[PDB]
Amino acid sequence: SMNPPPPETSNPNKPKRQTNQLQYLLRVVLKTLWKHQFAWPFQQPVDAVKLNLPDYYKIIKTPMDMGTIKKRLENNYYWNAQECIQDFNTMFTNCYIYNKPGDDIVLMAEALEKLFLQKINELPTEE
Amino acid sequence: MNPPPPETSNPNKPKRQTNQLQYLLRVVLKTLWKHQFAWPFQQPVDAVKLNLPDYYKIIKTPMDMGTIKKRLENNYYWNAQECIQDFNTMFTNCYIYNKPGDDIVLMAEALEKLFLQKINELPTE
Amino acid sequence: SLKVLKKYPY
Repeated sequence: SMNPPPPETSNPNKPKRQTNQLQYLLRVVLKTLWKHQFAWPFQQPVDAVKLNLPDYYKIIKTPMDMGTIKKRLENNYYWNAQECIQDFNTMFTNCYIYNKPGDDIVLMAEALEKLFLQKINELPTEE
Repeated sequence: MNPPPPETSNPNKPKRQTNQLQYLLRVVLKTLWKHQFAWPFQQPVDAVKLNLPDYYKIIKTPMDMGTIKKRLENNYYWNAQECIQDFNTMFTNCYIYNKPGDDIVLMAEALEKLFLQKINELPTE
Repeated sequence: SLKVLKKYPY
């Protein structure tokens, strides 16, 4: 099985804006999660070829990863902070769906999600 | 904790280079390194990072291609057979530690098949 | 403890 094309990170037809919440999601939230000891599996699209996961893209219909999210933020792809938050949530829930409770990789995703939620609790009000 | 990585230099050996050792570096190590399944074998097993607290309880003779590369570069081996033994140790460790038929084992098996092809073509001394 | 290729760094 081939890998799918990665999720879109740029679309020049979409209107663009910068907000303080989107800036916080890049400079604080993404940065903090990126540097976490357990971030490595979540830093790029799951490479089902390299990792021999013939069923991954049968099971996970909406793939998402922090590499994509990073590019989306750097590209101003997101209009709403909530789109970005949804992408993080999709990443975590995909890991929970594909894997099983108490797999090490699930514990890694849980540690990143706990940190994520702590940083989102300090999301500034839209200026 | 991980152990220190295997020794790769021994200043109390004199230099002997041979066509068989040169072949082991320039052909055997090079070709295995570039194989699509080499990546887990290119450095020592990081039991700490990988959460394998029993790895070095079970494996007392660890070996990896990064170490073999360095040994060949530092003329650590006197003969080809010492180097061949290191490759074989690397494969057997994987077979000992991991469950038969797991991905990592299948990767090792593919590398070993390639290794045995290349050693069949070892030049004469 | 088990090697899981999906969480193997590269």
